[PDB]
Amino acid sequence: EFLHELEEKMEVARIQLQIQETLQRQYSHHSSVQDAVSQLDSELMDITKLYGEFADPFKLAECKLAIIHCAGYSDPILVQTLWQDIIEKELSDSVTLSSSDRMHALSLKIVLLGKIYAGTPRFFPLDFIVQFLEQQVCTLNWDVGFVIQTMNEIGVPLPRLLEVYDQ
Amino acid sequence: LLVEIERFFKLHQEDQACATCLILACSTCDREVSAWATRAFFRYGGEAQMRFTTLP
Amino acid sequence: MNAGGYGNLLMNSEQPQGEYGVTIAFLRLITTLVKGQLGSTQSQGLVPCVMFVLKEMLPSYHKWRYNSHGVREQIGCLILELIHAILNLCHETDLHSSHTPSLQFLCICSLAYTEAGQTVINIMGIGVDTIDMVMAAGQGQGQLLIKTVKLAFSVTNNVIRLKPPSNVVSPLEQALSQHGAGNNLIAVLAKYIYPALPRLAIQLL
Repeated sequence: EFLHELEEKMEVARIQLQIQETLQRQYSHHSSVQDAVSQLDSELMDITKLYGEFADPFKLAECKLAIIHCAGYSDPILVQTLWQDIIEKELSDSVTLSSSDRMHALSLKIVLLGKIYAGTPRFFPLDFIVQFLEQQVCTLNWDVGFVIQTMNEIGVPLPRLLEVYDQ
Repeated sequence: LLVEIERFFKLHQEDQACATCLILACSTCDREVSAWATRAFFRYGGEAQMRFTTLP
Repeated sequence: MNAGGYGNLLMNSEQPQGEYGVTIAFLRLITTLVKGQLGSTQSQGLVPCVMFVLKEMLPSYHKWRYNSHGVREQIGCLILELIHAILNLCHETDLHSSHTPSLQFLCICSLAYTEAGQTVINIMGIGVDTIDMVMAAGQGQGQLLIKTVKLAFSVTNNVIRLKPPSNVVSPLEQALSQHGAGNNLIAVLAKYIYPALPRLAIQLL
């Protein structure tokens, strides 16, 4: 049970590290509001606190998603709604020439989050997600296998992908 | 600066940043994070920030 | 995908109240479906699967507790009815081998192999002990009792003839001899005439 507490801790701590890392990249932030980093490094935080305070205000959709994984929040609507935002945000930055470039970046973003969540079906509804991704990417140049390859890379098995896809 | 490379960019200039970025990517005994990040900067620049490009 | 009858898992957990209603609705729908195959549509995939649930239901039936015996009456009668229909209807439908034979085949093999008489016996016993009562037999209950019994006898009957061409023979026949009558079946005709009971019982013998 000691192990239980330790592992959960490692997970939550990791999230803060990720949030912390993103804060650096984010340009919405001000250096003087260093206070946030101090808070992040300073201690473990409540999940809700992390979610409500950090993820939503800084629109870190990926982090939010991962966090809810640990929480194990099942609610599909909320989970899906969060996914919609991530996808929508991605569209904003893109310009078109980088169809391929965005193609990679998009796959990159998805795979990373995908690796963390993919083990559980609630955040990563493979069935729901695949079409969603295709639909998103559809308004882009296409090469076949672009969508599925990401899931394979995500950590999804060939056998799992096959049955769902066939369905 | 690997996490913010604007500062390098500002002082040094974009070209020089790219060059250094290339060296870090290639550079040996470097952490994967560093190499990947530098590769990313070299290849894509900063997303929705500094763009990497030929201009007429 | 990988194996999974959702209804079975959901229903099996418990059988009081609404869960019974859910199962009954399914059974009714399934039975209409077999009838529908008469008209015909995409029978083959749905059809065998219907038996799979039905067969699971019939043997699981012994353990299950029902809202009431009357409720039990209805469930057994309809579930058994579907299985009876499957064997009978199979020949008529046209494509090639048949949509239904896969369905029907599973039925024959089921009883043919691991054989639990108890569901059949349960009906036999219940019919034996209905209340000799004019009202609340009302004859709605009585009609159900006769119906479960009649349908069951016919169903066992179907199995027996179907059994010798394949020549399965053995246990079902023996089990029937054991019940037969050989005591309880013979008693059945006394109870009603056949107001429900005798022709079916005698026909089975």
